[PDB]
Amino acid sequence: SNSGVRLDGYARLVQQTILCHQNPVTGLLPASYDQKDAWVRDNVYSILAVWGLGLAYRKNADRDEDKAKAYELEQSVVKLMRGLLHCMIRQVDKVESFKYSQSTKDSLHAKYNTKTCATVVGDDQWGHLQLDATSVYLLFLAQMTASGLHIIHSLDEVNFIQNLVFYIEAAYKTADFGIWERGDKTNQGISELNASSVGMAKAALEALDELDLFGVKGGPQSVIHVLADEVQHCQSILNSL
Amino acid sequence: ETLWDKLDHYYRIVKSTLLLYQSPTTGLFPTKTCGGDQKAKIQDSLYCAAGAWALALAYRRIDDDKGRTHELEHSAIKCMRGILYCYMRQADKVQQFKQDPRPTTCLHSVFNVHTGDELLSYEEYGHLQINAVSLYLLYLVEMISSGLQIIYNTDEVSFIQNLVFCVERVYRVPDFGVWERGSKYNNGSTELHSSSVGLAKAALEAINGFNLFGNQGCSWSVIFVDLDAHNRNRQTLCSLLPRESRSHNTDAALLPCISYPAFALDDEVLFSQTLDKVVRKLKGKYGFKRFLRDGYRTSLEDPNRCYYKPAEIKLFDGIECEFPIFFLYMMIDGVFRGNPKQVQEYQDLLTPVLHHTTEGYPVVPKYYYVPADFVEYEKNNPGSQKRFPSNCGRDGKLFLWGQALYIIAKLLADELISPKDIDPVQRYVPLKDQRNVSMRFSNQGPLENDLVVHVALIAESQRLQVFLNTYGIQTQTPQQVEPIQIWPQQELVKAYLQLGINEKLGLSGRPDRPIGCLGTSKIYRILGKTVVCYPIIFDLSDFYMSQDVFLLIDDIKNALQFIKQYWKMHGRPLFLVLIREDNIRGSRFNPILDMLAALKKGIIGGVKVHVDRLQTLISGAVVEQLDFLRISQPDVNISEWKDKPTHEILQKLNDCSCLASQAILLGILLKREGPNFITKEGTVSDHIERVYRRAGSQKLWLAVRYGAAFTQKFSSSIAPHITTFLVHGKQVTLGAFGHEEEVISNPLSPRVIQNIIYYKCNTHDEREAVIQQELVIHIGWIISNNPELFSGMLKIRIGWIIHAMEYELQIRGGDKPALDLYQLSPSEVKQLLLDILQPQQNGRCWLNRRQIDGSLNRTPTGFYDRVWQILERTPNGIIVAGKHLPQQPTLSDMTMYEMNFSLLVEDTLGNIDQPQYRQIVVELLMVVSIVLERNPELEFQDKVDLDRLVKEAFNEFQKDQSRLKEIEKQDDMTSFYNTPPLGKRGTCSYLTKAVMNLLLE
Amino acid sequence: ETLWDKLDHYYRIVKSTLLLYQSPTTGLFPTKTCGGD
Repeated sequence: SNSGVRLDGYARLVQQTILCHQNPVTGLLPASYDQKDAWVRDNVYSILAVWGLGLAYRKNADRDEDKAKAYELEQSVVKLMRGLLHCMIRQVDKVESFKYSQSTKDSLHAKYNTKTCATVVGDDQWGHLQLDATSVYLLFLAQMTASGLHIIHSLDEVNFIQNLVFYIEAAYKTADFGIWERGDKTNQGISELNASSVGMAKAALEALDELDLFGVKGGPQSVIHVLADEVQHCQSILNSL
Repeated sequence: ETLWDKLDHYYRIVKSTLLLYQSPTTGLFPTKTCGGDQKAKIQDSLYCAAGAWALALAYRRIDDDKGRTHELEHSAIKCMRGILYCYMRQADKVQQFKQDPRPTTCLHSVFNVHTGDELLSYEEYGHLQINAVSLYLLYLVEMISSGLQIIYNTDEVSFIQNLVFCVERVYRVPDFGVWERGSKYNNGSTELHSSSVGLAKAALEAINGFNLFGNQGCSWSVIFVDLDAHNRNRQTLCSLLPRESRSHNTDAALLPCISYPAFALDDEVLFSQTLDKVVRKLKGKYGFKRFLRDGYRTSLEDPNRCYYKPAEIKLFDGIECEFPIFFLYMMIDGVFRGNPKQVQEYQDLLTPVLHHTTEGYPVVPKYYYVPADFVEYEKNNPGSQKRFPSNCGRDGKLFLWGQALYIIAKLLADELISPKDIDPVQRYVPLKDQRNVSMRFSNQGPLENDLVVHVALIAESQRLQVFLNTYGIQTQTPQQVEPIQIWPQQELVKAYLQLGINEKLGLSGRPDRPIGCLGTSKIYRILGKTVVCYPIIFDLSDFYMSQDVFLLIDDIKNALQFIKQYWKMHGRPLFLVLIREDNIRGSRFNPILDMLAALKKGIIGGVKVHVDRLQTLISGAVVEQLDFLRISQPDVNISEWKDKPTHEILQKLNDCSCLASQAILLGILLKREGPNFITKEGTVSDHIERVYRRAGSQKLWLAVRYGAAFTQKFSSSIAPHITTFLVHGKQVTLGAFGHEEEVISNPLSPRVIQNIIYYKCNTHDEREAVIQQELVIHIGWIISNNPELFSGMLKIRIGWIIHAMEYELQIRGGDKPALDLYQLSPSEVKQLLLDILQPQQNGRCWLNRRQIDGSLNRTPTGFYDRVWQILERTPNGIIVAGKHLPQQPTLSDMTMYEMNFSLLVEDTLGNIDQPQYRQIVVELLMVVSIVLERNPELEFQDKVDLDRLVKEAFNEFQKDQSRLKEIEKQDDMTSFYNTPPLGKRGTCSYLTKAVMNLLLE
Repeated sequence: ETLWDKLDHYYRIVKSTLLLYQSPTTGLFPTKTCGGD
């Protein structure tokens, strides 16, 4: 059929474009060019194509080959997802420090490394403050786990996600470098609030209201609890600016 | 000695006995081995083929077999091809039987073996037999699963589908039986047999979900089955398991249905009691008799009367023949059950009775007979005399079935094979393995029932869903589930009808029949689109009881219990519920709130229920696939307005607003002019349906009942109720009180019963059709959920029940005029039916209690054995209300527990006009039976006149009142009715005085 | 006593004995339960 030809062509294009640098074991794709780095935002955004392609395969599979193709696409997605999760869960001290007071020194690194998931730069050589990346990450995590992929295995990850929720819940009164990692309009960057981060975080907090991470086979303690006043404050701030 | 010697001995035995008489033209063994008989059976050849396949499987274990297994396998394949070709020769009969099951349209079972054509007419054999087809299907699927190749093209798959559709309806049509005689009287009647239905259940269970081409197959080698038919089959088995037939307390034919060939009874304890009873009652010195009092090919018989004369069967007892073949079956059962002691004892028993040929080959004769010298001496002491071998025991005559079973028994005994090899489809499983089997046991264990069912909440309209959300109720509009689709039940019906069509032969496919809740509980995929359907209880129905919330609540609770108790397929079932906006209708909006709150709580009457979003449930669940389609008060009275002209009735209809007057005017127009007449609004039928729907919306019960009577529409569930009533053992008569009544003793087609009931309705009344429908459905539901409530009643008469309940309502009304029954809602009618059907207590007048009991035709427990034992000790007889019951024919024709004596005694007792008189009679009979059994010294001198006894008892009672209360002689004995049977001076005392006064003289 | 009590006892035993010392960063149990080996 024509649909088979088009799906084969799209799979070939995706394979030749993005999957060739998937970097297994770690699961982190390089952030383009010969930079040897992995920006969280790009890694999160580079999976939507494979995700939609796999969902297109799943409903029309009805055959062993297409079932296997959908399986391998979903497994690649969950590999990349766990690869993102590991780098942050390795750094609980910084999020614990950030939970009290607000400062750039106690913030998560924005550029994680290749194999062994180490640090490449210190705290005084880059702008390590991007709420948008974490918020949009959690939004796609909620969407994927609502779709029906298992991403969360251990219960300690639930506690870490709950802590990260408090990590990002104060975005309506916290100044950040920005999406462009350039501070304000001119250089010599000074932290300043922007509407993009707050708007990104509002939907991220909204998505995890009751969505459990264990699917239909969860338990009494499987749902992330979120408040409501922060969402209204973010909406008011967005409407004002 | 190596295996070669014994295997060569078995080969020479088979060649000299079994394969010697095979017919190369067809491959079917004949019934007689001498005289050139042209008659062939199906069971014998199938058994021989199964034995040959077993021997081939046994010999397969040698890599230097020299092609011996080759010959046996091709012999089995040739037999299968011949039998399939003969079955598929007759095509018109299959199509006829698929629509109208009758002995005329039954598939022929006997045919000439030389050319595969019929040789005898169906008026001398019956030809109706289903156990053969079921056993053939089971053996064929067994051989396919073994690894053999049996089918070639796709047309045979369609033929198998049509055969499965044909045999799905075995649980209603009676069969002639395995022995072809049927009833013990052998008069030409058909009765239900448990063995046939058990074999059918086993075959339908085995055939489900199996690839027919064997190793290779994608989408054109599967078989589709219906779970509803399987459930009805298992219910019929469990109901009829203790007794093989109504006329047979026990039979020897039960063993194959409950042993190796079937392996169907998974209840252990009832298996143990059944085997104990059959062994105790059918054991013989030379083998197992067919059944008690069996005149089958014995000395006294003559070859001039096909049907036995009455009272001859009594003379035929004691000279029953012995069949030693069943020792082999018991040997097989023992060897699978791992009980070697039975193996040794039965082999020792069969050792001396076995015969030898000239070369010493083992011989098993068919039957054993007693010579004419010991016709009477054997009667005095059973088994002292020595019987004589039949003709098939010396030379020139054999019994191929016998040697086939003997050789398979020896093959299982000498350990040359294993039980798994001969049963590749694990028909028999041990008690420790029944944990995760399909269609038999649940994953939670046999003695456990804790199933959790899923429910999905879907609304209809945005207004209804927002209104429910205002109260906290969560429901989803149908427009938000776009990837999913919701379709009614007729879509699946037409889809199933599309399947099973073939052009060369001509096939109609699956008949258009309603699908049960179990079938609709699954999820289907057609053209790659998911389709989910809701139960039939939710769709719009013309009838009136669907507008009562209590009816819907009770019905959905019953459906939940049904899905809980009869679900065994892997995966949780899916249930769909839809709420309609017109249901709330103001004040009746509270009970639905309570029901939905209980549903959200989690438990509904002890049943756990889970609720969540539909897309979440459908995801990660197995979906069934259908790929076949791609390949393919009133102011108008009757009397006053009867003679009015047409224009006057038309204008009165036009200018009137009352519903009853409108309906009666429409009825007059219909009866006088006709349904094709044209009125102000279009056609007469259009106005009838329109006013009927308006009344249904407005809930005028009399108006809706009258309109439904006009529409001549009937419920599609009367047949299951009448079949279950028949299989229980009760009786149901359709008619009106005080008028003619029709009795139904066997299942009938819906057309005949519909015609009879509609003719009776046209004769007598107008709304009794819908009333009888409501009472019969309520009776079915109360007997299905509470069978113990109907203990003591055998003949269920709707007219007597409706009269009794009307009388009870009139009593309750008292000074207030009795409320009309036609205007009653379903809630109060079911409540009052349950009240009148209650066991009843004191406080109320005993005359009313006796009236109610007599109207129900209730009988005391153990009454039938009591009257039989009275008759045994009554030399002359009993006359009741002019009816005579001579002792000689009833004692010489029937027995203790035979049901024919029950029907005859009930027919004798049914002539009593006053049912209270009838219960007085039955109480007197109980009293006389008790007082007679407590003392054997006193015996009757002549026939007893119960009317004499009751009249003198009335006289004594009248004298008692005259002396005590000074009451003059009053006509009628309603005063005697008012007196309770027990107390200071009860009716029992007067009846006992009657007994002694009669005995002393 | 149903299976629930026994299975809950096994669950509490496992939680207090086996899964208590699991390392979430790798999922590998250590060779010593004390001293921070």
